[PDB]
Amino acid sequence: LFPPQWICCDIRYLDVSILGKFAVVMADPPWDIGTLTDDEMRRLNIPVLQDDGFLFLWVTGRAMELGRECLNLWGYERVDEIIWVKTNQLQRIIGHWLNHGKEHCLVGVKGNPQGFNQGLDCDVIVAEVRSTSHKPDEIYGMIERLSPGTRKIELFGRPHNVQPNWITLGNQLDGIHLLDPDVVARFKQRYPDGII
Amino acid sequence: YCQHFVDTGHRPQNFIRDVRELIRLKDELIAKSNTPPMYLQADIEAFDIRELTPKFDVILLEPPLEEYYREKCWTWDDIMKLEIDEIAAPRSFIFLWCGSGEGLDLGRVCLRKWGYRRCEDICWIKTNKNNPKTLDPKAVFQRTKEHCLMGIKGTVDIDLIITEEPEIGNIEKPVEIFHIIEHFCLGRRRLHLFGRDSTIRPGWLTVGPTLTNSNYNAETYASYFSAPNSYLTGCTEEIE
Ligand SMILES: CC1(C)CCN(Cc2ccc(N3CC(=O)NC4(CCN(c5cc(NCc6ccccc6)ncn5)CC4)C3)cc2)CC1
Repeated sequence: LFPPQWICCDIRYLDVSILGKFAVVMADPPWDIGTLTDDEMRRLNIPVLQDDGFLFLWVTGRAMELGRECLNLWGYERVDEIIWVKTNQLQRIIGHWLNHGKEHCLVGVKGNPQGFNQGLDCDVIVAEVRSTSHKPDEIYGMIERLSPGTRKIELFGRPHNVQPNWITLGNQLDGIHLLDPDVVARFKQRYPDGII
Repeated sequence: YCQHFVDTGHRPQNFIRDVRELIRLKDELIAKSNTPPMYLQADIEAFDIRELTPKFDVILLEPPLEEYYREKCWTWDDIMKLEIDEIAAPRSFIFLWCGSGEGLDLGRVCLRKWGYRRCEDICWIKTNKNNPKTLDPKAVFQRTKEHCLMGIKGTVDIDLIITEEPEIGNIEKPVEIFHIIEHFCLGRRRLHLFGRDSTIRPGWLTVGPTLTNSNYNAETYASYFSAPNSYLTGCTEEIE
């Protein structure tokens, strides 16, 4: 079901096996740099979400190393790394040793994905800082061009993150909005009373 | 700008613009404090890293990665076996050029193997204004930057360098990295491993296989940091 979908939940406690398989996973975890401890992040059931496809993992500070650990633990190999150069509306550039002009997004591959358009975009995003702590909307166009029309899932999204072809998970979303019939079935089956 | 690059071939970084005038006094203090340039031809695979004394406050390490010639290359296997911890001062800094491939992972392994924690990830973003290639097999995206990892062991500037992409087969890294390093004021024993004739610079000891001349003498070099000059940051006045 192409339109946006989402599930308000605690990603720690949600049985993500009901969601099926995705060509792309994106996550912007609240690293303990409401957060999750390092063990909670290692323990996330990321491996069930894909057989063949890509993981996009925002990191910062010491999560640069921790995110690499999670990414490998979860079964991915890091094959690219996107940086977002943060600018204002005049295209000027806006840990303790250096001021941070950028944010990093790790890119991991699992399995053998086929039919993706690798090489269409480059690994640098230049885009205005919208609100605080928001990631740029360009990442979704980059991800659509790499894997058009496929199912994608975002972990730790917020209401502004919901997009067509995407299922957004986060505890600040308004309720449970699901349209994909296979998903609605397994959801009803695993949660007959509608409470995670 | 991501749509635009897809449309035209202009990397998004082509449209960044513009890429506290006391920085000049600091730069002059750095210049007065700088040791004479010293340099040594040495085959670093075969060279006993240890002859390089005294212990360094800063190490800039620029091994010739195979990916720099996608148009002797050192593998991360070779690099990881360097005895960098043997010549680093107990409080010291490393700046490691990692490229944009496996280096971003293998270079972190090296930093931990030699005893450092990564504290900055300095990113060299390459514009292509003057020419709007062939990807790594594993690549998902087109690679337009290189990473220089900053490590610390023991107890003004941005983390971005923006220049135009060098001509094919030019391996030089932007000289701006030296400005970032020197502006940290981390001490005066500065070593550049795998530098070249073209990177020799005041305040630095350069050691690399392609140097055509040497002037290095360990006793002469150590005399620049003998008392009362052992602990200068490189950013204060000369001791009278
Ligand atoms: C591109 C960047 C610069 C963007 C910013 N990032 C850093 C960053 C900043 C902020 C946030 N977030 C802020 C926000 O408000 N929400 C979340 C965190 C909470 N969250 C949860 C959490 C949860 N379980 C734990 C839990 C639940 C309840 C009580 C305790 C613990 N389960 C479901 N959703 C929903 C989304 C996102 C994420 C990342 C870096 C790169």
